[PDB]
Amino acid sequence: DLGTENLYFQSNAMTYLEIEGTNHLSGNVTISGAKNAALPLIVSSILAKNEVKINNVPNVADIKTLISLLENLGAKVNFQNNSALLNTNTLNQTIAKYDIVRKMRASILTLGPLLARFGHCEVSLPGGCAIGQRPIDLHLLALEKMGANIQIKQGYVVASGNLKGNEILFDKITVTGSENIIMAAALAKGKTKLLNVAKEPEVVQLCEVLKDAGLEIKGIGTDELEIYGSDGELLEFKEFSVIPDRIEAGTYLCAGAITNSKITLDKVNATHLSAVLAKLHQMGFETLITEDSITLLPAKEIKPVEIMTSEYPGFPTDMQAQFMALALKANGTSIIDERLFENRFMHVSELLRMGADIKLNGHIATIVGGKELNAADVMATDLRASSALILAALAAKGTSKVHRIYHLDRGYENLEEKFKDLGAKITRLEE
Amino acid sequence: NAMTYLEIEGTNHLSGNVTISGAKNAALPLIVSSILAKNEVKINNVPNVADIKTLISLLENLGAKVNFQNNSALLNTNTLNQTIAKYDIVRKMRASILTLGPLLARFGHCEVSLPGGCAIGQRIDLHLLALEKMGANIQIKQGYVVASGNLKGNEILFDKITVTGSENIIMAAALAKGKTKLLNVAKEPEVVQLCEVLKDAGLEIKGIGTDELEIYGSDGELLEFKEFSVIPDRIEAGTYLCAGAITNSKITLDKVNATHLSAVLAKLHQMGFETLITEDSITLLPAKEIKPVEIMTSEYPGFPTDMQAQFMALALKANGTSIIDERLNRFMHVSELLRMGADIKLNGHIATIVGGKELNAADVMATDLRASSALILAALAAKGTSKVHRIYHLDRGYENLEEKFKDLGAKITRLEE
Ligand SMILES: [Cl-]
Repeated sequence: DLGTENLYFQSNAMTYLEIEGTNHLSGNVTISGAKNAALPLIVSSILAKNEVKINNVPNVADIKTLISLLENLGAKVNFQNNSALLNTNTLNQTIAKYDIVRKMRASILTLGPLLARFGHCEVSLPGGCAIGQRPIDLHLLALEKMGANIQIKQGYVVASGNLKGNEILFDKITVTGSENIIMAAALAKGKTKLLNVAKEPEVVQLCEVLKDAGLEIKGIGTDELEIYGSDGELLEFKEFSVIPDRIEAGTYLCAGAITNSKITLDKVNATHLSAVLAKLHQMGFETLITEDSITLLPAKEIKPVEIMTSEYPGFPTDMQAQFMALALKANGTSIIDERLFENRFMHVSELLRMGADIKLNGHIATIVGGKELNAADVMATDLRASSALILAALAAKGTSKVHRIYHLDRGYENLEEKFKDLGAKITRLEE
Repeated sequence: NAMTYLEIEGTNHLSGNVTISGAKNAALPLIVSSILAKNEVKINNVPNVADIKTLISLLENLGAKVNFQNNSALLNTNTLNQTIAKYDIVRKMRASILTLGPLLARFGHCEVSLPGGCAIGQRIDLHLLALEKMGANIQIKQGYVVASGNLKGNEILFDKITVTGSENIIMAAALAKGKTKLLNVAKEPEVVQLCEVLKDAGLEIKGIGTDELEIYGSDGELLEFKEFSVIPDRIEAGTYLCAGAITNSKITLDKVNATHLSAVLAKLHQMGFETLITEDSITLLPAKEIKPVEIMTSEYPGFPTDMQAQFMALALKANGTSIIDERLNRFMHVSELLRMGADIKLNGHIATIVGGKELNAADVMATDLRASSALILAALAAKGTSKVHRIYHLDRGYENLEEKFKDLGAKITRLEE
């Protein structure tokens, strides 16, 4: 999911965003291709005997890193105008100790395809693996069910053996684990049956592409897949476009709502935002869909909302912060119920400095909307929190300053240009 | 000194007493807290496990004079010198980040290795943001944290309930300049003991046991510690209770605090097992029929996620359908129970157990401590002789685990793999 280290804290070379508030918005914003779909779709070219064409690919750091890793392993690549060309005919793995760190982070997606196609694969134990403990993120248990022999012998995890189909149960709903095992099953011998499979549109596209490429797969879109493996034979890929970034789209919608403004989104799929559109409706905003486009209409009054995060197709945790920001304008008390898994409320402290009335009680945030928000100097954290602070700034009185935008820039390309075209008064300055 | 495994015969019935050890998760922060003591600190009822020894040895490497025998430790950090703590025994230790707070606060800077911990993908760490709010300058070069600056009191909000974050910031606030206010603080008994010890040692602290603490920092002045015993290990206790329940047997636990297991005792009651408390001891009585249970994990004092697996194992003997609702892995033990004939179905984050079916013995691979506990329990109730491999997480969590089950009557034996 993430392609580099904790460079967030390195604030010697850095920039920040200055945003003036209380400006009505207007116009159109084109939604980019989903970063989380593109990553597994690029890793999937490991399964293609021919040239793979992929369109609507966001030009972000993680995409570039992945492409460069495949080049280092022999793949012939090209990437321009959000379109990539992949050919893994010459792909070969390198000696366990070559591109060490790059291969360790990408192993959550590449481990499966590489072990399946090439019969073996080595990944380095991260720092923090006490004698014995194997990485639980890799789905090592899953691959063992498919006949893989796994061992820890020189500071690395060494997987080997020919993969065969089997019934595999996911201990928890995992987007990357699903994608990693879907690609392993694709080349294994015989039929694989996956249970408790993530239903996210990103997983669905992966399956659709493989199906379109000749693989027998049933249950697409459900939590239970049946895959008839090609028994080592690579597939004939066909050109396709990466799906629109539903989170990015959700965030532009909240920008239109929090400023209580008419705006329109292009190159967007409403079917992937069901839960989000329903909540915007619960808050008084009418939605209007015309295939690849969505238009948001202002509300008479912004009404409070109750949100509980869950796995797709429920309300996405990746939109929780943007809705907390919008709930600040609602005429009444809102409630947001989150999962105690990876902070998730990093944006709260910074909103308090903008005069927000927010109280945390364990995993549940109570928002008392109505107060006028005041501008402030805020420190952004993850992508999620970063989106929320920009939204709050657009509705607050005065000029705000959003610092530490490292996670935001690695998540979205031309972010200023899009807000600028919608009429927002945003400018980047040197820290 | 190679890998070993456990061979367990499906027991018909247990009986006797089991003494509960001191909580490893309390002991770790309490040992790190001697960094805040100007004199000798005495700590009793300390479990003899790998993480305890490693931590003691880390403090020795930094200058502290130490000793550890018969579950009792002596700590004196009068000679604690440098705050450079970047070794590999420390890198692998998950609880080592607990030292960052005390060392930065007392000495003005420190270097510690990022724990990580087998995960490929990592977090922004919540400890680091918290210390920045207290004026600290943080930087990451290589896989180490370089912290510096003088700490000052401030109002700090925890983005999520975190046991170690709380402990780490409670110790930092203790020596910082001025008043600190902590919000959304974990209420676990482990955090509570830390606060009690510091209060007893002369620190002005209010709200102990609640989710909101108020700390008046001693502005660099160290505290006078008083001798104490680490609290009993509530998870270990919960696990011996499930052993007694899954074998539907009368057993008793000693050196245990029932107040720290209220949610767990309530569920055992919901399943037909009578509980009987007498001072520091609990006695479990068999049920006429084991009844199904509905469990939802939550923050203390609710049902602990650290007992969820042991209850899934017990639900296999219940006459009916049970439900366990978890936080999004936490169900790594499910696959191995299926090979013992269990009827368990996962639907996202909710497991449905259809108890009643007879469990059969099997050759299983344990994973984390949680899963490891569950497999031993299932083995005791299954028919035949099971074999539980990969017990490295179990041995680092409990000492003389065989000896305790043996004394309760279980047929368990350790063999070389
Ligand atoms: Cl108090």
